[PDB]
Amino acid sequence: NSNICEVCNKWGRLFCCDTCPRSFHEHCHIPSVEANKNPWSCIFCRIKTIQERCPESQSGHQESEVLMRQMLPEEQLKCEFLLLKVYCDSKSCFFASEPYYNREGSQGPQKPMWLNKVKTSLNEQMYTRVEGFVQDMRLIFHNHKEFYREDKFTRLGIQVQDIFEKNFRNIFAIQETS
Ligand SMILES: [Zn+2]
Ligand SMILES: [Zn+2]
Ligand SMILES: [Zn+2]
Repeated sequence: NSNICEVCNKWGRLFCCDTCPRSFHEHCHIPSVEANKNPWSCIFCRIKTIQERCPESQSGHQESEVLMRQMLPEEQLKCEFLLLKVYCDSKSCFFASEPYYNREGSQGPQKPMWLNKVKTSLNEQMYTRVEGFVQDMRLIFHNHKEFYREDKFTRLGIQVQDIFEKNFRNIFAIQETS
C-alpha cells in the first residue's frame, strides 16, 4: 500500500485498503474509516464494484434525471465519493471550514456553505435526493464568486468548482456534450 493518504497526501496514522494500494487517514476517507471490517475496501473500490456489477450504469445520463434520484445507498455512496474527490484537491482548504465575511464593498451570502457542513449533512442522512447535495456543493462556489467580485481570489472558486463538475459528470456518467 501507499505510505501517504490518498486525499491529503500526508503520512500519519493510515488505514490501508485491502483491495487496492490506497491508504487513508481515518477522517480523510468518506465515510470515516470503519472500526472493524477485515477485509476493508475503500470508497474507490466500492464505486468500482457498482460499475462492474452494472456496466450499463456508465451509459450517458441526463443531469436532470440524476438530480431527482432519491438518496438510496448507491447514490449516497456516489455523493460521498464526489465530496471526497473535491477534498483531494489541495485548494479545497479554502472551502472546508465555516467562512466569515468582512470585506469593504461586499456583503456576505444569505446562505453560507462549506465542505465540512456538506460532509456532516451526508453523515446525518439529511439529503433525500442527489439534488440536495449538488445544490449545496454548487452554492459553495457561487457564494465565493459573488463575495470576492473582481478580486483575483475569485478564481479559486472557479478552480474548485471545475474539479467538482468534472467529477460529477464522471461519477454519475453524465452524457457527454459539446
Ligand atoms: Zn489524509
Ligand atoms: Zn481500495
Ligand atoms: Zn446489470
